[PDB]
Amino acid sequence: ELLGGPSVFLFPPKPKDTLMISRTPEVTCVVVDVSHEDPEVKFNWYVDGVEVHNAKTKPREEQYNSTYRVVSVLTVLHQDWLNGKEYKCKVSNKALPAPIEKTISKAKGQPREPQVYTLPPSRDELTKNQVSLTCLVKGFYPSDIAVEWESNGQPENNYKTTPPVLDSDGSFFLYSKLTVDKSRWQQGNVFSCSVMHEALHNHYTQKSLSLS
Amino acid sequence: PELLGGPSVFLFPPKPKDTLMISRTPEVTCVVVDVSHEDPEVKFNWYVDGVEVHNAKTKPREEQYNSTYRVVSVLTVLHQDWLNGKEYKCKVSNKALPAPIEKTISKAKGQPREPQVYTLPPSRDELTKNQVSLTCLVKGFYPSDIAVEWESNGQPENNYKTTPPVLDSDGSFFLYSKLTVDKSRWQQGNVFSCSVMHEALHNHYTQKSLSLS
Amino acid sequence: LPKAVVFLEPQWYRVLEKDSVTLKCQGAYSPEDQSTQWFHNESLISSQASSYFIDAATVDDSGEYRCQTQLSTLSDPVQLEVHIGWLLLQAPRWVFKEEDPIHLRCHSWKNTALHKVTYLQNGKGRKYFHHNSDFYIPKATLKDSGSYFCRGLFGSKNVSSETVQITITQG
Ligand SMILES: *[C@@H]1O[C@H](CO[C@@H]2O[C@@H](C)[C@@H](O)[C@@H](O)[C@@H]2O)[C@@H](O[C@@H]2O[C@H](CO)[C@@H](O[C@@H]3O[C@H](CO[C@H]4O[C@H](CO)[C@@H](O)[C@H](O)[C@@H]4O[C@@H]4O[C@H](CO)[C@@H](O)[C@H](O)[C@H]4NC(C)=O)[C@@H](O)[C@H](O[C@H]4O[C@H](CO)[C@@H](O)[C@H](O)[C@@H]4O[C@@H]4O[C@H](CO)[C@@H](O)[C@H](O)[C@H]4NC(C)=O)[C@@H]3O)[C@H](O)[C@H]2NC(C)=O)[C@H](O)[C@H]1NC(C)=O
Ligand SMILES: *[C@@H]1O[C@H](CO[C@@H]2O[C@@H](C)[C@@H](O)[C@@H](O)[C@@H]2O)[C@@H](O[C@@H]2O[C@H](CO)[C@@H](O[C@@H]3O[C@H](CO[C@H]4O[C@H](CO)[C@@H](O)[C@H](O)[C@@H]4O[C@@H]4O[C@H](CO)[C@@H](O)[C@H](O)[C@H]4NC(C)=O)[C@@H](O)[C@H](O[C@H]4O[C@H](CO)[C@@H](O)[C@H](O)[C@@H]4O[C@@H]4O[C@H](CO)[C@@H](O)[C@H](O)[C@H]4NC(C)=O)[C@@H]3O)[C@H](O)[C@H]2NC(C)=O)[C@H](O)[C@H]1NC(C)=O
Ligand SMILES: *[C@@H]1O[C@H](CO)[C@@H](O)[C@H](O)[C@H]1NC(C)=O
Ligand SMILES: *[C@@H]1O[C@H](CO)[C@@H](O)[C@H](O)[C@H]1NC(C)=O
Repeated sequence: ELLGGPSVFLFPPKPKDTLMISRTPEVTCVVVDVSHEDPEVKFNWYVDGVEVHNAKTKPREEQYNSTYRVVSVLTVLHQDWLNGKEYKCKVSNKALPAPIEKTISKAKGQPREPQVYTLPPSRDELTKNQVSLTCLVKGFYPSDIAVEWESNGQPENNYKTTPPVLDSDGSFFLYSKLTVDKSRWQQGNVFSCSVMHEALHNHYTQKSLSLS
Repeated sequence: PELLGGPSVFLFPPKPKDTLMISRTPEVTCVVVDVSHEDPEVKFNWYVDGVEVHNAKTKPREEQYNSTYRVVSVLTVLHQDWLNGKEYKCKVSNKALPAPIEKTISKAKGQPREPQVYTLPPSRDELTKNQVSLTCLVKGFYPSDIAVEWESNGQPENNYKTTPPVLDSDGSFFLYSKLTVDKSRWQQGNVFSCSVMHEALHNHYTQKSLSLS
Repeated sequence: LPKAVVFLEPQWYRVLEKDSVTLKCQGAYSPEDQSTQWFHNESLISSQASSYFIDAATVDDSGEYRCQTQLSTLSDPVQLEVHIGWLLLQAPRWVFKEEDPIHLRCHSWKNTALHKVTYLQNGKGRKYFHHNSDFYIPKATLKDSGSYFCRGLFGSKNVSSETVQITITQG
């Protein structure tokens, strides 16, 4: 266990940032419960035992509850993260006996490509004035995934996705439900389910769905 | 295990199925963790909407791996009591606490909403695989207590998984359930059935079938 | 004849259950006898010793204490407030004027080690300590009045004290 002193939280990069080369994934180290008395806080970033630099470390901000909060951000290499390099933050301070260290890394395990299926609304649903378009994403690993819906360029917004669910074979699956007006579905609009995942060719696949 | 702050208490609702069927017994359960071995007496007081009740049953203390204890008290409830919104209160007394710990639980409040349930056949492109996915969409329900099972020709189809309830944009919930079957069984002409249990369904139960058509 | 006086060791009239407390008198005794008479809600104790000891304070030990010796009159009562809880703001003085010092203490049940301790005025964090320490304003000011409380960690449990009011006078 532990006593008082500052606390540290290590946050991974967002999954979408690790898949798109145009984006920049970041690892983030937050230090809280930093007293006004000794307010010097030092960060040391290790990528598999490798002291790194070029970590944009931000000036301290005074919190409401009277403490100080200090965050350091380390831009990360897509391939390095995706290959399973472990990242590590060490923080040192006068109020600390020993410096604190945390480590994160991509979930271990053999990646597995997801299958994407579009399911049209059921017959009995076609009666209400809103209908439900389903997107089944199954058989993928790890659980880090992004799912979106699209129509004629503009992204669709009245959609909800379930969290990943552990399937029986050790893989995950999820569902995405897009609610549209019945007219739009009957008029013949084409809606699309885009999925981003590291086990996908080009980290991206798109499945379309329209009134047959 | 220094256990400076003494025990912790957690209150757990009955399982949805237990409160939807008269032949099942629903139960509220109060679990006390981090009970020191030195001062281990734990007294349970149970209140039903602010009235003391003594028909509860206390399990014997169990030793955990972290060398703490675990005491459990289970109170069987009446179906109508839980469904009608009665509040349930656990009071825990311990020597390592300055005052007893109090936790209350009850069914979520708000007008129940009946679920619409829809059976969705396998996607065309999934039919090239050796296993297929029957989907069951249960939307527009409140509160989130719900049960879903799958069944074919009487016997219960088990190879399935159900997602946790998810909050919709209108304040209701929806979930999905997926049943994996071998393509042959689907291609024969067998019928499969999503069964749903919810308080706002007529007779607490609805059944929707799905087959090659 | 002089009026005896009760004194509190230590000097906190607000204590928590299981806290130890010691009352002693300030009155001279006769040559014939050095006996003391202690009262407690005009109930009369039993021991005649010069100091009254409360090993494990219970809530039933709150109330008015007074004492009397052979060559003194009945003491004025002193109040003891035994509270229940995890934390209790204690002070050496509760009455404050402009430029007085404000000494506040966050006392914990059975002196249990307290960590990440925060002293709050008017619902906002005002001073933070990694380890349980006293709060001390050098010289008060009219803006230092408000409701005060203290919170922190009692070994993973996050606990709070009851709030007290604190007004600054004169000026
Ligand atoms: C003084 O105030 C500050 C800040 O106050 C802030 O503002 C005021 C106005 C109030 O609203 C405050 O409530 C508010 O937060 C206090 O600082 C907080 O300190 C606590 C710890 O005491 C931290 O709690 C942790 O939070 C993380 C999740 O943190 C994300 O989510 C929060 C909302 O959920 C959000 O507020 C945070 O900003 C943060 O958001 C993320 O930020 C990153 C980078 O910025 C970003 O990339 C993300 O996208 C973003 N996510 C969002 C926005 O959703 C939580 O995971 C922690 O729980 C772990 O640790 C617990 C032990 O403390 C343990 O009990 C849990 O079970 C859990 O356990 C860990 O789990 C991981 C993963 O499963 C596992 O690897 C570990 O092994 C395991 N065990 C560990 C780690 O021991 C924890 O809840 C707050 O984040 C922090 N807030 C801020 C803003 O810094 C400060 O405490 C106050 N001081 C005093 C004395 O009161
Ligand atoms: C010593 O060991 C014991 C036992 O440890 C066990 O054995 C070892 C070997 C390890 O494997 C351990 O992992 C293992 O647990 C420790 O006891 C544990 O203590 C923790 C707290 O530190 C408790 O966590 C709570 O868990 C509940 C949910 O717990 C259910 O689900 C668990 C799995 O998810 C399951 O393991 C539990 O048994 C329990 O299972 C349920 O059991 C009931 C009755 O048996 C049954 O009817 C249910 O069907 C069953 N459900 C299942 C199986 O799914 C969790 O809800 C708690 O979270 C709330 O409180 C947290 C505060 O700690 C807070 O951080 C959370 O955000 C959350 O807050 C709540 O949020 C909701 C909304 O989401 C809100 O409505 C509430 O108001 C809000 N606040 C509340 C509730 O206060 C919490 O995480 C473990 O349950 C407990 N384990 C067991 C087995 O009892 C002990 O900690 C160890 N001691 C030390 C010093 O380390
Ligand atoms: C003394 O009086 C207080 C206040 O009325 C009460 O709380 C306490 O129980 C009393 N104690 C005795 C011994 O009478
Ligand atoms: C304890 O919880 C309070 C709210 O209950 C929260 O504001 C705070 O950050 C925690 N306090 C400490 C001192 O850890």
